[PDB]
Amino acid sequence: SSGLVPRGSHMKITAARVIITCPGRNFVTLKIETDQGVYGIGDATLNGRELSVVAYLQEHVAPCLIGMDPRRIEDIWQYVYRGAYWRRGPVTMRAIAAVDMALWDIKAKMAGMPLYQLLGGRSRDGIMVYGHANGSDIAETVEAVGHYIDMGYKAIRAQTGVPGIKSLPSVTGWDTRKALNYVPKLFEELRKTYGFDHHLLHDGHHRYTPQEAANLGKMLEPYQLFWLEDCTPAENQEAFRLVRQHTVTPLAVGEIFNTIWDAKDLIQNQLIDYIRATVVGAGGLTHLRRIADLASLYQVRTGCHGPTDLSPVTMGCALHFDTWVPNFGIQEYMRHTEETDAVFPHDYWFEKGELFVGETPGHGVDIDEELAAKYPYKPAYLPVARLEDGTMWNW
Amino acid sequence: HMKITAARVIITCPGRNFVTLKIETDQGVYGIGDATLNGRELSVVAYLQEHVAPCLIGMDPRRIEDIWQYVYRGAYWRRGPVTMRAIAAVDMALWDIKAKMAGMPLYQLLGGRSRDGIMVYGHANGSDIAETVEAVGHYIDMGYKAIRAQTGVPGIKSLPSVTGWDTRKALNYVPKLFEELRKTYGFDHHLLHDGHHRYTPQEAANLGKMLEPYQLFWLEDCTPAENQEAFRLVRQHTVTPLAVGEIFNTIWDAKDLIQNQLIDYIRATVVGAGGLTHLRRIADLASLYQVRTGCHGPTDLSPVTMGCALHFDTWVPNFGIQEYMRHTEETDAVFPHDYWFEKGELFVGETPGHGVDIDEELAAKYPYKPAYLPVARLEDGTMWNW
Ligand SMILES: O=C(O)[C@@H](O)[C@@H](O)[C@H](O)[C@H](O)CO
Ligand SMILES: O=C(O)[C@@H](O)[C@@H](O)[C@H](O)[C@H](O)CO
Ligand SMILES: [Mg+2]
Ligand SMILES: [Mg+2]
Ligand SMILES: [Mg+2]
Repeated sequence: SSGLVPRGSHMKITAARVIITCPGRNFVTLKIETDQGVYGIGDATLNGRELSVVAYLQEHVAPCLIGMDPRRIEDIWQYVYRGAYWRRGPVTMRAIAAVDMALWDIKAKMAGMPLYQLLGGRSRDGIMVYGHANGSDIAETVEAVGHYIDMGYKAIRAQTGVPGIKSLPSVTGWDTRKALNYVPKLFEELRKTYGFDHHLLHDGHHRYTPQEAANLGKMLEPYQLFWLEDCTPAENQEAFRLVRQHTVTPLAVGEIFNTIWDAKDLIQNQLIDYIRATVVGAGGLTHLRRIADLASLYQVRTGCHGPTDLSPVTMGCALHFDTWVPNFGIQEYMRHTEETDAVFPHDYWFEKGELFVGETPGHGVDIDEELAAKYPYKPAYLPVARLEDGTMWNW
Repeated sequence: HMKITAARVIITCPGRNFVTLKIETDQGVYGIGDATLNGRELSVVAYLQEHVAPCLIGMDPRRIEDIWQYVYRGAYWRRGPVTMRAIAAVDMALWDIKAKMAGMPLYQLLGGRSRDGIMVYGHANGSDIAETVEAVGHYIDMGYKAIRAQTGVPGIKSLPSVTGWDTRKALNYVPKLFEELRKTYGFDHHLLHDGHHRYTPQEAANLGKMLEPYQLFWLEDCTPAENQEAFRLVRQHTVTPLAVGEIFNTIWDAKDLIQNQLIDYIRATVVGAGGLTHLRRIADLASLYQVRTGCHGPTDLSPVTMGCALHFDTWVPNFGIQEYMRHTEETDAVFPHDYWFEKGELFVGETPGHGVDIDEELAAKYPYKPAYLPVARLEDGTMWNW
């Protein structure tokens, strides 16, 4: 135990500080300190819009937290969620997520337990991950998939450039017919080359209409994909209906979701197989648990998004979540830079296509503030996409 | 072509906080847009100043739609209070430039005028029924056609203030307010009530039925609506008209409430829901089901929003009502505008643009001052919906 407060005594948040660092890329971290001595940290990173969350926390949320009882995780979650008045949203839920992660960090430290024990204990040993096999064309993407296979990955996401298709935001091009003609040939070549033992994933990256996604999903059926992800924009939760009606290719969505309200109909109408919402994107452990539980009712599984723009603090929480959650499906894993790992020392590790969470009380991650200050913030944007005629599209 | 040369964020507190975006061009003409998000103001300041504004530099400001789609889709993480306030500010400023370049007041570009004056409602508040009745009388005396009546409830009570709430106490008391209002003033005046997210769907249904004899103009925000099915039970059980949406920020928050015919008035605003570009889409969807606009309009939407809202209200075919809370004199001076109030109606002027501007020199004399919205808890301490 990090130290329990005496029975009948109070505990207060004394500080809620935002720390910004760029050890390879931008990360925002909230550190909640207490009068007991124990502290907790949470990820607040919102890629390409980082400083909006910094201000949300520093100027608005943090001053409200001071003096509050950090043990009251649920109450504080409801306070910042309901109390915002303007509810939901990428910036809002990142701030909430940062607070929630930091508070669960504190509770696990005080309990003298790794976080997964507080959530209900372990349901599995290792956490299956997928890696990112990218190529400019099919031949190259095929070779990249082989590399991940050699490395012992059980699951691989395969993405290829399409011939004829191409810090401020980089502008990229897109054409759907070109992709529809080419993408199924990638998966054909992959199965010809490697057979059917490995899980193969594809990210449609919001590019298709529902009918087009249905078309693509059908064309991919002979290749038995693990999932086709983010096939069509999903602000309208009815957008997956035609896709689900027409294909048995499994469907995943939700890396950009921030509350259960973004996913409730996709889940209850059985339009998806994997929910991709994350601890940082969707309001911390407190809220992600709700999302996972609703999904479980329909046998929908978790497939947490996990690019490098979710810091190791997020990964730590994600792995504790993954270790416990009964309807675990898979965990995305893109490796952070060495500098990032140094700034955020953590008790999780990778081995032969699986991540494993450690037994350190808390979520097992910390932040080296002295080292973090050596890497100053540097603006960086996500790309945008335009159609061939110049139409603004979904990158 | 024509280019954006700057997109600057201006912050001022002439009575309360306002955030404004000013888009300047290499053709001299500029436009302004409201970015104010009450109680979280500085988050939008950063969203704009640190992220969106640098992307705008060099873009063609004539391309309103393209820029909207750029900031909307390009964000990658879509929708949200902060996100859409930033988008709205850009959109208002670009429509301002377009109308200035056209030599026309903004309502002309939207489709021209559909009406003369804009019916408003004001806020008659009281600590109890007697006081609230007196206040409605005052608004009636001032020539208001429509009045929102809110009473404190006996037994129910900068950092956020913590207020109390008890549903049973309110269900027992609120209908009596409207009984007394109709007994005292008759049925000529439109009477409105804001449930302010306090009730479950069944409780809202119960309240709605109890309010039926009093013929309300609307019962607003009766139950939290993140779940768009939340209004189903209410609509099934009462003919009291329903309004919702001041806190919505995209059409995705309202599409089912509209298409399933669960509401009569959509309350989304120019600043809340992504500018003229997006609010037009919301109003048009609403029109298919005879749902009307009821734009939210408290003091925390700046005169820039009010200018845009009034241009919108002057054109939009399915207009219902416009909320109006008066800004301070200081605010009117900081934001020179061509709209005015007379005998229960607002009127937009004919100045090219949305008709609002900002005096930056004067704005600098009122520094930002942190202020929070209240929170509500139940009698047992449960965090609730203020
Ligand atoms: O599934 C994925 O990994 C991608 O969709 C993400 O890498 C996404 O593009 C980034 O997280 C955006 O910050
Ligand atoms: O309908 C209304 O006027 C109220 O709901 C608003 O005054 C609301 O409380 C504020 O706009 C919050 O900023
Ligand atoms: Mg993805
Ligand atoms: Mg209201
Ligand atoms: Mg009936």
